[PDB]
Amino acid sequence: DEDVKKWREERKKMWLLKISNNKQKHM
Amino acid sequence: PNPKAFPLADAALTQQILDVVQQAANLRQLKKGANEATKTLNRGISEFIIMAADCEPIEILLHLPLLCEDKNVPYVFVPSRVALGRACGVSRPVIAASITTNDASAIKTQIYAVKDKIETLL
Repeated sequence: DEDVKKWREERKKMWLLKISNNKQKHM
Repeated sequence: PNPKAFPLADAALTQQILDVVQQAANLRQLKKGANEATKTLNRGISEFIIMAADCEPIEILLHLPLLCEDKNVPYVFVPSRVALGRACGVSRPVIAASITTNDASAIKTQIYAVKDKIETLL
């Protein structure tokens, strides 16, 4: 379970940094 | 919905996404299947990867978010593999699909809006 919470958190960070239309602002 | 199926679209964003998927099917800008989707990513031709939150076991999809991050391609989960396969134009479940590029269509512009909505979920 804590595994899945961390997975979600890391997926969020990487979507903001690597994929987002506004990724520069998130970087 | 499986909690590893993240980010996950609501029923409204889901209908929007599935509508874009169905447009893509009609335009022949769509690949169905997890491995078919992987292959589009490695060719550099995916615009958007859509996966099903009710895929069991969901682990078999989990390389895809990581690949999409590596390739800077947006992805999302919708709740239902049955509905995703209907959108794709087949009568069977679809656990992953990939919209591919076409410079003369409106798909990229719709995907841009969808990304903004997904980012608002985060």
